[PDB]
Amino acid sequence: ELACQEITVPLCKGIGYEYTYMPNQFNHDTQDEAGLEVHQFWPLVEIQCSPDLKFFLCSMYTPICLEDYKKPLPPCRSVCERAKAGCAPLMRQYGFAWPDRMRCDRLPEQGNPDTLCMDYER
Amino acid sequence: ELACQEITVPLCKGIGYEYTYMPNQFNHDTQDEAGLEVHQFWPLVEIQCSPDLKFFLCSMYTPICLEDYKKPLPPCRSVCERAKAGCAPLMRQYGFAWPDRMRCDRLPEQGNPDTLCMDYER
Repeated sequence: ELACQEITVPLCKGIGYEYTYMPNQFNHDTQDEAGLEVHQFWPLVEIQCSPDLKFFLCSMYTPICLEDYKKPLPPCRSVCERAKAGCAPLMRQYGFAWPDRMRCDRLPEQGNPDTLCMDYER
Repeated sequence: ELACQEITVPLCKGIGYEYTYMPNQFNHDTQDEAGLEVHQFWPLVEIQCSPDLKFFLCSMYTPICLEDYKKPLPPCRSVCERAKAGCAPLMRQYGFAWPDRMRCDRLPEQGNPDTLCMDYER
């Protein structure tokens, strides 16, 4: 189902977990393809409008792969809400809308035993 | 391995999940043994000093067991803090301290980078 592969995307190395799987939720078949899209957020990550932006992005583009849990473990909605609250305003100021694919309501909320997610808060 | 078994402990019905595993953290080998201890909290649950008490107690004595996730999923520290804040004072009124086994400091917090934990409240 989910074949784990060591993370190679530079922006996502050493983020807390070392393996990912493909294709991801965006149908990217390789890390290089995912990297071409997520690296566009490198500047915003460096600017630090949100401490959770890098983890949020990587949890979507290079999703965590666990040999024990053969199921996707997306970031919880709370992670996205924090990233959005911190960075969406600056983005809007320069003419960037919050990407539809990053809409937080698309993610599961924390606290549901039947639909687990990562709610890491940096 | 965590072999899931349907929860039979009367006090632990209506807590948001229906399966547990044994032995639990207290080395109880069966639900009847765990039930003998957790049922001592029956009066406090009925008095409703905390809406979180029942889930908290059960998440400790009849821990959550999932078919996909094969690892202990403890309640987050926040759950314990709310239950304690709501019921500890009452217990103290009669001369009893919050049980050491239910100490909140040893539980992981929401957003921690190591272990997933459960708290229905966000």
